[PDB]
Amino acid sequence: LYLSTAPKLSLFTFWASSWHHDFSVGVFILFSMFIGSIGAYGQPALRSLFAYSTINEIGLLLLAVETAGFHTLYQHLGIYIITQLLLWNLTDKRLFALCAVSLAGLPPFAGFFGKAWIFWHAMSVQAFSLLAAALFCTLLSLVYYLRVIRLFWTAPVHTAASFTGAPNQTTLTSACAVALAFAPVMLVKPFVI
Amino acid sequence: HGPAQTPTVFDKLVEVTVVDMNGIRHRVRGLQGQSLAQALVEYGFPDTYFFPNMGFYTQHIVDAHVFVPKEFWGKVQNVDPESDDGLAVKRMFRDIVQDYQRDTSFFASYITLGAEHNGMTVGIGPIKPWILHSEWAFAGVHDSRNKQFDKPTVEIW
Amino acid sequence: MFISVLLILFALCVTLIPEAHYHMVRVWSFVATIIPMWVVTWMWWNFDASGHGLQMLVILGRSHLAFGIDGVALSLMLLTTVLFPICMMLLRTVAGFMTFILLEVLVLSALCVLDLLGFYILFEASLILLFLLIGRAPYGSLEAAYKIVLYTMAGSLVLLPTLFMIYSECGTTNVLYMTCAYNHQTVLGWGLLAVLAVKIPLMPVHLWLPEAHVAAPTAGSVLLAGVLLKLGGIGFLRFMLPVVPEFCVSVFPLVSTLCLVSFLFSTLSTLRQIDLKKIVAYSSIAHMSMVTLAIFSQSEFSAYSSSFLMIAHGLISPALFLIVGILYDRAHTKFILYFSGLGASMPIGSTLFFLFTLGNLAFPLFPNFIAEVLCMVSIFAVHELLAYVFCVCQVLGAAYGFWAFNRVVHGLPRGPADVTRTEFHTVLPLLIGAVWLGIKPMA
Amino acid sequence: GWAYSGEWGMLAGFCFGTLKNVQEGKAWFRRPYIHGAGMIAGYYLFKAAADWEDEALKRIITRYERKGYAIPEDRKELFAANQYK
Amino acid sequence: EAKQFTPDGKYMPGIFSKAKPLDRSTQWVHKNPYIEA
Amino acid sequence: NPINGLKTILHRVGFAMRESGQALERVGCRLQGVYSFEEKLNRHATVLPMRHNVPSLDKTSWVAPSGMVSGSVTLGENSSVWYGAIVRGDFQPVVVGSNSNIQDAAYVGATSEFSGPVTIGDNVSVGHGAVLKGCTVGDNVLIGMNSIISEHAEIQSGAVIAAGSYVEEGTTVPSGEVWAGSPAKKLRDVRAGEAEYLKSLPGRYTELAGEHKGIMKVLKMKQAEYFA
Amino acid sequence: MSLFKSSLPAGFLFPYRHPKAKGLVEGTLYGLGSLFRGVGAALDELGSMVQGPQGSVKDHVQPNLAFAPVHRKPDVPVNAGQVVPAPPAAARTLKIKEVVVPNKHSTAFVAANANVLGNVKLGAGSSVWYGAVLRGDVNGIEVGANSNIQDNAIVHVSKYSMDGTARPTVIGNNVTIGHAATVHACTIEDNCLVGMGATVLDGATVKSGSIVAAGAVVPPNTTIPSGQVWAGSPAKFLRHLEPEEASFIGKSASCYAELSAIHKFEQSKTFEEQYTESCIIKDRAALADPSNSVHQMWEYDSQTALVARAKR
Amino acid sequence: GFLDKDSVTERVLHVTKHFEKIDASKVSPAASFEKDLGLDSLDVVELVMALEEEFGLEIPDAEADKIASVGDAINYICSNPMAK
Amino acid sequence: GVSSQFFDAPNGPSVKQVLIEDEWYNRQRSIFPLLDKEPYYPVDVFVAPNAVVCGDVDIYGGASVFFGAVLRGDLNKIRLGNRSAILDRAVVHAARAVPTGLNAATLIGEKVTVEPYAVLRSCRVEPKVIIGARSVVCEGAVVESESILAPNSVVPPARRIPSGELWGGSPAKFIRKLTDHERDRVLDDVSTHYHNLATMFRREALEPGTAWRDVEAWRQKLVDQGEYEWINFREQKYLMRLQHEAEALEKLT
Amino acid sequence: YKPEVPGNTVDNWTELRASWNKERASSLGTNYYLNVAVMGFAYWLNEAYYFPPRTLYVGALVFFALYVRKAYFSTPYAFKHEY
Ligand SMILES: C/C=C/C(=O)SCCNC(=O)CCNC(=O)[C@@H](O)C(C)(C)COP(=O)(O)OP(=O)(O)OC[C@H]1O[C@@H](n2cnc3c(N)ncnc32)[C@H](O)[C@@H]1OP(=O)(O)O
Ligand SMILES: CCCCCCCCCCCC(=O)SCCNC(=O)CCNC(=O)[C@H](O)C(C)(C)COP(=O)(O)O
Ligand SMILES: [Zn+2]
Repeated sequence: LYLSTAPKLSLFTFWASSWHHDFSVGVFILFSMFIGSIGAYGQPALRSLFAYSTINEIGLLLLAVETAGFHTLYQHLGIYIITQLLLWNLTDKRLFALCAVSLAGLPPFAGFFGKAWIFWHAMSVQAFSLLAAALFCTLLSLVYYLRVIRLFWTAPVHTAASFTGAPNQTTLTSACAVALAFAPVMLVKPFVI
Repeated sequence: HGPAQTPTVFDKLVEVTVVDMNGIRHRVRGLQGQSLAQALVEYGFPDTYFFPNMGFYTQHIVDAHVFVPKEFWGKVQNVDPESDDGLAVKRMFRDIVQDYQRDTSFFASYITLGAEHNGMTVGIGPIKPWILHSEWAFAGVHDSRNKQFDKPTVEIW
Repeated sequence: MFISVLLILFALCVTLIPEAHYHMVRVWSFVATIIPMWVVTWMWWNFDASGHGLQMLVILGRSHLAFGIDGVALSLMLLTTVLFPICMMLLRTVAGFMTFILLEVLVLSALCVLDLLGFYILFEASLILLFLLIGRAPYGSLEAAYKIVLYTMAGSLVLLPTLFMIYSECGTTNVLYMTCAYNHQTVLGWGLLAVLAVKIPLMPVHLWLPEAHVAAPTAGSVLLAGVLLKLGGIGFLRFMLPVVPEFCVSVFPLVSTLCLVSFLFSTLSTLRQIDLKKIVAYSSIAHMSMVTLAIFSQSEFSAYSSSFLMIAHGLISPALFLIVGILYDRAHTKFILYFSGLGASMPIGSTLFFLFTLGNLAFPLFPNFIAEVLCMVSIFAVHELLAYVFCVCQVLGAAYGFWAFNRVVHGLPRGPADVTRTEFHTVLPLLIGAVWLGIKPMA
Repeated sequence: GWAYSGEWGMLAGFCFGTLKNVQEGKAWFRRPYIHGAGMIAGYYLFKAAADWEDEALKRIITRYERKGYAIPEDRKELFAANQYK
Repeated sequence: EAKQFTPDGKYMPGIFSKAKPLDRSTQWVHKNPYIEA
Repeated sequence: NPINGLKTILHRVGFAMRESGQALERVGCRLQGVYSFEEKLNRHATVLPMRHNVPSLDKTSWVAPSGMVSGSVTLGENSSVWYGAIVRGDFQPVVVGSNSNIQDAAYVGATSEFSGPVTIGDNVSVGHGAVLKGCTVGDNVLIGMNSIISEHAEIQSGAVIAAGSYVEEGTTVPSGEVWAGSPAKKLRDVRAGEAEYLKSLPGRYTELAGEHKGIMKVLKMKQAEYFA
Repeated sequence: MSLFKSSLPAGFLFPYRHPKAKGLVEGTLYGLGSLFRGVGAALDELGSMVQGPQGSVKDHVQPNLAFAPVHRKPDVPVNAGQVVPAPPAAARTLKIKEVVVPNKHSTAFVAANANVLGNVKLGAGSSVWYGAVLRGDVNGIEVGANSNIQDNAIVHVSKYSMDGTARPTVIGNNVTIGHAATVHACTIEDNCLVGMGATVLDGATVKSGSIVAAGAVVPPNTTIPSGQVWAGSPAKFLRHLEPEEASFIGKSASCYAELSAIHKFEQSKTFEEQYTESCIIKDRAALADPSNSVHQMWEYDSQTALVARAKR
Repeated sequence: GFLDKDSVTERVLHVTKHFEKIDASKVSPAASFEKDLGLDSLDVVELVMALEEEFGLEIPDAEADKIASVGDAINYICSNPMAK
Repeated sequence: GVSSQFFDAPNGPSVKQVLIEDEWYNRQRSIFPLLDKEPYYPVDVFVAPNAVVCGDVDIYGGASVFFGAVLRGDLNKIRLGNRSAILDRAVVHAARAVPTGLNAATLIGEKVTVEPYAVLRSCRVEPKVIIGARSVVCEGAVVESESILAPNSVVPPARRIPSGELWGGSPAKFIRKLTDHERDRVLDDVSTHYHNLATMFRREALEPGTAWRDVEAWRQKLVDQGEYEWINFREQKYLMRLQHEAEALEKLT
Repeated sequence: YKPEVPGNTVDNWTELRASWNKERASSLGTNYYLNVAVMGFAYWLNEAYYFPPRTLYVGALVFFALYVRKAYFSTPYAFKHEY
């Protein structure tokens, strides 16, 4: 949970502030996108599934980087960090599918818009190649995201009770991170810029 | 429907001789329609004798590694090697067993006991160390007293 | 807007109802869908055909979400709001009520959208709902949901770069300014064609529907049959023609030939179907292809004819699905060779089967007949060859229709008895609406 | 800033308390103090968001004009405005 | 021959009735294995 | 029933206010550092309300501390529910008239999803440990110990139910009949002395229940003496 | 004298109730807490009163009815319980001079939720389980040693019957009573087993070493000899005692005696001790972390979560 | 059943073949250690040692005591789950 | 003959013990451990205040234990499946061993409903099963899924209950075949009905309640009188453990 | 209704055991080698980004075509005693 958020955030910020180069990273973006998508499709293990999902998301962030426009980069990083925060402190499994739909780019929640402005800026430079690759990888994400949904939505509801006190010690942060469906209201406007 | 004898558990009672990895014979009573490994858990085998299934939408299913003698080979329900379930089984061979593989290596989750299985004898197959997630792993050492039957739940998460 | 928000909050109160009082649960769930029907009635009473081509305009600031009413959207809303209570009458779980409430909300919001990005966002917000609906554990098929969801996502992902490109080109996402700016019509046109050729069943990318509409239960089946295909036609009419005409023109031979081959192959494929539900599934394809060709013809009155045909199918086909669902539920199977002697067994139900079969076959005293007449008028004015192709194969659909009807209805009596009061009530709105629109639709 | 931001925040806090009781198996309406605190938090947070939009927009117009991109005054009102939209 | 109702309505499920209760599944067909295949 | 809605909203608001007050008193106890509130003492309730729906108890009626009633329970004049018995009216109303005994750990209630309201007459003796679900009973019937009465069956006034028998659903038994068996059936008619014993049965239960109430009142006096 | 018997503050040592406050900080905090308590109680009562008739019932503790008296009657012979003077308040208020309470052997164990009242004798090591009722009000109840009353069983007597013979119920030593069993006006001899859910009627008597099948129905005034097994409704003789079944009854006696002892141990604990145990479990789970910072300095006792010695 | 009934038999015969106290042709696929071979308990122990050495297993003393025939050894090996 | 004291408790021995006849108000706990056997219940479990639950008992999902019911898992492990109904004053018990030779634990499958006054002891209850009132299943018997057991029915030990059928009687016997609809929905119907009732009861849970005030008032009075006593259970337990060790070591040689 | 699994159970299980009686090594070496290769030669594609799109897509199709899947990877060389 720590690793997915902090060093990535700091490195993106330092890149945005004090970095320039005279090259491209597009082939590495292709590597990340394709490999992460295929692996997250093919790995039955939930840990490795989320690992390859993270690889695909960091590839998406790199694609956003290569075409500049760091505003979408920032907002998508924030959304993904919110989702990761919601992920690793889960006690009920009913909300677990909300993470998938916030990662699979389903419309009504923030993952969709976070991928959406990224696509908008990619088209703003007409980066046809990487935009098409990102679209295809986004499609491939949906398979294992629906698999996640099946695994932890269409199941009997059961949650173990605490015994050593600390009764569901992370309800507050969980339910707070859940309130991301209300974010797109403020998000749709030119906010992060 | 007439004087048909009352239904008793004896008519569905299945007995299998199971020998541990330490070479100790053990008597186990099984029931028709249920998996062998479920009864194995029901007997008191240590948690180290089991492992998660490596398939999709089946990771809540436990299993144990056993050897099937030559006679009972045909009683093992067939599985397509080309199938996704077959791919999960092959991943199980690839990871759990490694060079512990024997031509009698089999998985108890695909053993549905019946009348013919009465009197069948199998033993436990050795396994390599493994880890699934934070709450269920295998050190590679069978030094434990905790019963797999004592786990309240099977958390894939 | 305020009224709409009141309905939105009022519908959500279903979950807050304790499950102990089932009677009130059913009452509340039904009334929540009842209200929008009266609201749309009030809108229609409020509309002016002597007024602007758009009326009841409202915009939610810089949040896109442009809502306005034409005749097409109002009629589609009316038909949907008629359909939904019947679907509610066929459900028994709170989850189904919530899913269908959200689906109805999304459909209504998209029906009067005026923002292309808004349509993009609002339309496919129900894809997860359909996924959960179709692949239910005891009776559904996961494969059908997988199929349809992947097809819809593929279409939307193809469209999105075009949508954002035209947004940047014109600086906004409102149709009334998108229609007024110069743009690279070609790319957006391909995006729109891809999405609305996936949504409306068009060959070759149409194969999700036969599995989906059959694996789903009766309520979802009626929803999918009568609503989501018409989202494609209203999509064309509201967006593609007003925005990018040159692409529409240069693609017209392609669209026409694709629609024709779709109609022909679907019509021929239907005869080899061995299940009633699959037969009903293939039936809608020809209607949608006819609607699309009528829209693309633009000859004399294309929009009105297309709207008439869309209303006609959304009226008649749900009755076919109702009969199929009744027969399956009170039979536990959908396989044809277990249906025989239904007229003596189900007199009124079999009579309704006959009537709605004729409705599917475009016969006079029915809205479908006038609908296809107007569509063929529009097609003929463009060219007579396309109109002949539509006219020549009229026999081939009625072939399978009559064959299946006679096979399952006449013969040795075996199976369920006739329909119940609830089933006749569910049938009733479609019969009355079809009669009313086939006698005096206008005045 | 948006007109109904604080109402949106209160609705978010309402759902927040609902799902907090969900996560502990309690009835949705139990522990109303949590509901009130969450409503206050959401109201203030989304008011802050509404004000931050105005802050960012003023920053945008200032930066754009300083670079040399001078605007006719008619569209400056699209940025130089604390509009209660 | 069962009594799934009372003399004044009041549908009785008849869980412990010896007779086979008429239900929604009453008119289900008996599937033919060849047809199913 | 808009009155039901008004009652319900009043109950919900008062319930939330009770929540807030009790929580704040828990916080105050924490500040005072005494955790007697934390005690896992038994919460078993003689009178358990259902939202706004409250049992109605005659001033001459009585319930044991172990005895419990829930929902709109109506116990008539000099009507007794003995120790540990559970008569439930949370879902369906149960109506009981005058001089009726619900013996120790006997069940009368309606919890089948289609169980109608339960009616109990007068001079009604339900034996120790009998189960009654969705049934109506006339006056002056001996309901046997550990017996089962199923739904919508009519026990006409004056019959006999032998102990431990099972009465099938909707199976009406006419008056003055002795019935036995799990597939219960008529055995014979009531005898004169047996009927006389039944007629003398109620008053002994009445006097004993009054005495039990007196002893319970004494014990509650001592309970108060501990803190009062 | 674990390691810090003389240094740990009383708050840690006495978590149920802190001692009297000393400092101004402590006194002000106590006053604020008292104000909080009062305001919360006022709010609770306001909510109850606006709530209406339903709130009229309050949280009141249940009386300890496992040992409850019954009425000393002239005709009823006290032979199982024992007459005791009533509390002075009862006599001065509602004219109660003599009450009869059960004669219970100290080694016996009764669950905290049972209903035992009046003329009852409990044998040494005899047990009464949860949810049962033993109302000795009009006659006597005699239970032998090492005799068990299982859960939700019913024991009652008859002062007046169909034949009008007030017959007490006698239970011998080493006697087993089943779960949710029924006992009324019957005599049970020694080393006997009564099935769970069975039903015993009046005038019945069971010889020693006999078997009552579960769920069976005993006819009124019927005698069943030794060495026999009876079942049916009404019961019929089926089989004789197998050699192992008497030893099975003895095993039941032994094992349920052990169970009664363990349950008495679990039940006879004070509230403050239970809270101490809860806190100990909490600290033990806090010590379940191998990376706990204390584990390279302080070694704790497993049973008490207190430092016994340092590790290094 | 854990191994083939034939290959085990030929391996047993081969390991029997290299004993100085035995006759190479007197060894049969099924025989008796005492009556046929005239070998004592210690010779039987040595037999068990040789068989286990070839088959790479471990046999406790009690099982060896139960073993007194060639078929006994073959069926014991085929019943051993650690067979290789 | 066992002493009521346990020096080897998982929490330590009890220093002061209180006689039951000295109790002036009932202190009956609904749920409590048994030595090193501890309960396991869902967060949204309905436990009636007069119910009895102890020790190594497993409960899954939306199951419920109603008024006066007993689940005494002292001799074995007890498991309760998802959304399983236990009505008022029923007992789920077990033994140390059974003639069948299987685990003596009593297993209850998911969506299994139980009427009041039922005794369950060392039986395997497959999911989706109805249990009647005054009905008992003995040790080692198995009830197959999709089955309905009539009230006042006796199930002898080591017996079998074939699925898809209605059975009853004393002893139990065939009655009729369960209809396909009955298998499909009715069992789940009862499950959901009684779960809805259990959640209805759970909604108005004022826990822990306010009755502790009077006991707190009495203790506070004792404090004012000073007669309320301070006892360090931790250090007294340490002294008792040391005394046990010393006395035990002083009796071998 | 249920379709039958094709083939024999014994043959299919034996195929499931084809090329699996082998110890799994550590994944560290592959990871180190991949990182070393990227650190050493990825600069060769620096001039690539200007190349005509047709050639780049041809290269992409070739690279996709010649790939070999790491999971379930087996060789005849795993069970031979000599080259
Ligand atoms: C919690 C504490 C537990 C204890 O320590 S003991 C308290 C609870 N113990 C019990 O369950 C006691 C009753 N158990 C037994 O069943 C026993 O004692 C019961 C002994 C007579 C007999 O149980 P068995 O397992 O020995 O069954 P049998 O072989 O004796 O059965 C013979 C016959 O009697 C019938 N029978 C057997 N048991 C019963 C019953 N119970 N009721 C009615 N009819 C029965 C049965 O129909 C049989 O005929 P069929 O099935 O037709 O062939
Ligand atoms: C590195 C090695 C170091 C060795 C140091 C230890 C050496 C110990 C040697 C001495 C041990 C003994 O003699 S131990 C004494 C053994 N003698 C007895 O027990 C009395 C009866 N004789 C037997 O049992 C014989 O073994 C026999 C007649 C063959 C029975 O034939 P079988 O066998 O068919 O049974
Ligand atoms: Zn009595």
